[PDB]
Amino acid sequence: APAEILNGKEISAQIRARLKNQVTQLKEQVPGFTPRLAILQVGNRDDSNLYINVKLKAAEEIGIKATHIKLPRTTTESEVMKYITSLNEDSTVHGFLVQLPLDSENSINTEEVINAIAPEKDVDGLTSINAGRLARGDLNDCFIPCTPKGCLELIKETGVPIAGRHAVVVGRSKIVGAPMHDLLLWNNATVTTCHSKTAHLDEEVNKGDILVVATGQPEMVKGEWIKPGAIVIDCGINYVPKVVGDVAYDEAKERASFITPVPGGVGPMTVAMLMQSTVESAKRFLE
Amino acid sequence: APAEILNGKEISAQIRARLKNQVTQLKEQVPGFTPRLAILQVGNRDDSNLYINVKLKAAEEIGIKATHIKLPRTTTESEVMKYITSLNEDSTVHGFLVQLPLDSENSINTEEVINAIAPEKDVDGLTSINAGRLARGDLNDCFIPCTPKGCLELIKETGVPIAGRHAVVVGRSKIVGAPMHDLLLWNNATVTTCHSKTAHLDEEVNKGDILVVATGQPEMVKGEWIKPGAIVIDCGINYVPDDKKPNGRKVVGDVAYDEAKERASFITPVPGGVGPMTVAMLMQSTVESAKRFLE
Ligand SMILES: NC(=O)c1ccc[n+]([C@@H]2O[C@H](COP(=O)([O-])OP(=O)(O)OC[C@H]3O[C@@H](n4cnc5c(N)ncnc54)[C@H](OP(=O)(O)O)[C@@H]3O)[C@@H](O)[C@H]2O)c1
Ligand SMILES: NC(=O)c1ccc[n+]([C@@H]2O[C@H](COP(=O)([O-])OP(=O)(O)OC[C@H]3O[C@@H](n4cnc5c(N)ncnc54)[C@H](OP(=O)(O)O)[C@@H]3O)[C@@H](O)[C@H]2O)c1
Ligand SMILES: Nc1nc2c(c(=O)[nH]1)N1C(=O)N(c3ccc(C(=O)N[C@@H](CCC(=O)O)C(=O)O)cc3)C[C@H]1CN2
Repeated sequence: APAEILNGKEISAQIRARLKNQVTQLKEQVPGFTPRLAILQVGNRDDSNLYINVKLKAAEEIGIKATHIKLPRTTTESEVMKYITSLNEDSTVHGFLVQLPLDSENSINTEEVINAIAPEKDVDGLTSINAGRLARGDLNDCFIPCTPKGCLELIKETGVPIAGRHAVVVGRSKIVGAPMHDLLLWNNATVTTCHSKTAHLDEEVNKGDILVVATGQPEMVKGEWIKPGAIVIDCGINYVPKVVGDVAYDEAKERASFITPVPGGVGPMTVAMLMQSTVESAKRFLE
Repeated sequence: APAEILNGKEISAQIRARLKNQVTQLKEQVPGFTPRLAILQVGNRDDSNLYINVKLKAAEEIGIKATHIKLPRTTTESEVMKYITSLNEDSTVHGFLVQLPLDSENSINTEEVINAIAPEKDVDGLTSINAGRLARGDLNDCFIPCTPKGCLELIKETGVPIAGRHAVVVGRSKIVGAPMHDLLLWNNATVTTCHSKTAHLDEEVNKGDILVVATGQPEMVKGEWIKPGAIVIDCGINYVPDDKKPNGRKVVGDVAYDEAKERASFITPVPGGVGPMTVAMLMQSTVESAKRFLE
């Protein structure tokens, strides 16, 4: 009766080992060349501090040079833009991202900041240029946001093809839900996107051969709602009376065929995909 | 109940009259100000010439200043790009579009040309930057491609709110299907997108309280498939020969209209439905661009 456990910790480790071998070979082929990632943080949130360290540690194990720039809570939009512009022009820097959410005492427009990022270095894939390419089916030449990229990879580890399947995405955020739809749609699923104004959410979820939940409501998607045999991808990271997903795992694992645990599921794959995007940016720059 | 007929010909006429009144008032409020559209053509295709005249005539009736720049077939990519760049920088020009397809004797990359358009003037809404803004929820100020804009307007003329309805889009094209999803999603429908690899397309369509079909397969979506009470938006323009018609051809939609009209509550006929909304929507987008510039 248990669903097969998609082990994001093992799978991300396989990916990071592969990338390390890729990165080793670029240094042997072009000695002294170093792929380089930069992460720009605003404020000092404890969760952002933790997530940034995980990105930095994965990078340094692969042989990527990872720079961390922490700006204080007093920072303004103009200052943030000056750094974006400097990283744009610093040719030693192949990929960079702005960690979200921004922790400033001033108003800052997240979209204007992200959209100043040079699209060739937009490893998080959150620029409108990259979003627009993904949303319209032009996957040849954009970055894809790291969380949905990781989710797509996890779905593929099942061996079950996506084409013609009815997939359901619960959530439509810029970072996960909306690009998750687009990735599923352009891999030929029939995709239903749900959100907070969706009526009869249970009956929608029950149609999902593929289910990707990204809502930030702890365990809200019950196991009864899960289609028997579904692939369940749980993007949730919620702290409770302990970390739980957006899916009620214990009840969902009896119904699903493949499921992502929390932690050890989507989380470590998000970082592996960031590193993959960083190495692609470094490879394209060598031309 | 036979379905209420959404008359695109009347509704587009109401919109064009209203925009004219809007445009008159902006000139009286801010004297000297002239909303301005530019259309850039390459070559001399007969269909493009016809479509451009219709756009220009609608614009001049509204009081929009409409510039037509027709470049010869000998034109190169570099020349086309130089014009795009000049219209980008010409501050008197609020909206512009490149009419497609381009008719040149030289190779020209249509995607690179379109994507050089400044996103703030992209009234046809096809740039990647504008598509991305629409796709991720920035409907306050992005441009919307004219066909799905027209579809959204027609849905609203019913008075039936969109929020929490299950909507179905059959088709995912850059021109119609994909931007149609985004409009529906950001008006709080739960949206299911279908395409050529969708299995059991009939049973998907049957879940649609709102249905927007844009496939180019004549009458493929049968009336049986339609959910009782649905709003049916038919984007199809498919020609079938017919000697009983003045010009020897009939137009049918992507929906089997006669069988679908018994099941739906509101439906768009073909012709006279989505089609005549097209140009009015370009003009509406042009005035939005002019209004934002006035600030
Ligand atoms: N593992 C990773 O790498 C990773 C990355 C990013 C985020 N996350 C985690 O994933 C979760 C969500 O992330 P996010 O960035 O996508 O969040 P977000 O921006 O807060 O958006 C959450 C989405 O869930 C929808 N939602 C909320 N309540 C709902 C309900 N009752 N029924 C249906 N849908 C509902 C919202 O709809 P509306 O748009 O209508 O508000 C929204 O689209 C959080 O736990 C977050 O920590 C994980
Ligand atoms: N009145 C106007 O001004 C106006 C403007 C633009 C378009 N239109 C009309 O709208 C229609 C569609 O145009 P378009 O530009 O979207 O066409 P398109 O670019 O050819 O795309 C057609 C879409 O329909 C899908 N499709 C095709 N056969 C299907 C099937 N058997 N089952 C399900 N989906 C199927 C295709 O699937 P795949 O994604 O799998 O290829 C694709 O997504 C045409 O009749 C066109 O003339 C009207
Ligand atoms: N622009 C931007 N902002 C952002 C992200 C982003 O991509 N781009 N995000 C991440 O990196 N996040 C994340 C989440 C989890 C982890 C992570 O490694 N835990 C694992 C631990 C895995 C294990 O080793 O067992 C987990 O949740 O299970 C590592 C980064 C969250 C989100 C927050 N904000």
